[PDB]
Amino acid sequence: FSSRYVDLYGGNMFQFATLPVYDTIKYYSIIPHSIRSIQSDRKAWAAFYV
Amino acid sequence: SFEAKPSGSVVEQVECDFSPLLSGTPPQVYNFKRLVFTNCNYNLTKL
Repeated sequence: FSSRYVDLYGGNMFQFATLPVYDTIKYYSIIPHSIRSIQSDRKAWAAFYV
Repeated sequence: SFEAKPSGSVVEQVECDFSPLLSGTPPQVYNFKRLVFTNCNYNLTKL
């Protein structure tokens, strides 16, 4: 479900995609991404909250 | 009391392909395989 697909301002959750996975998932990982940039390029980064 | 008479039923109608279901190797019952269909016309009579 993504709020951006329907109303970004509303924040309401509307399904945008369906994933055909029928396997039970017992674990997840978050924020493994990293930025490669020079010192001038570095800027404050927004964060994701679970 | 009197009741109205039903008439002019309104049905709103893209034919989803069923070829993957009838093609390839069916997986075992533990590996159950299903295809999700939404917003698509169906031909159960052909199957």
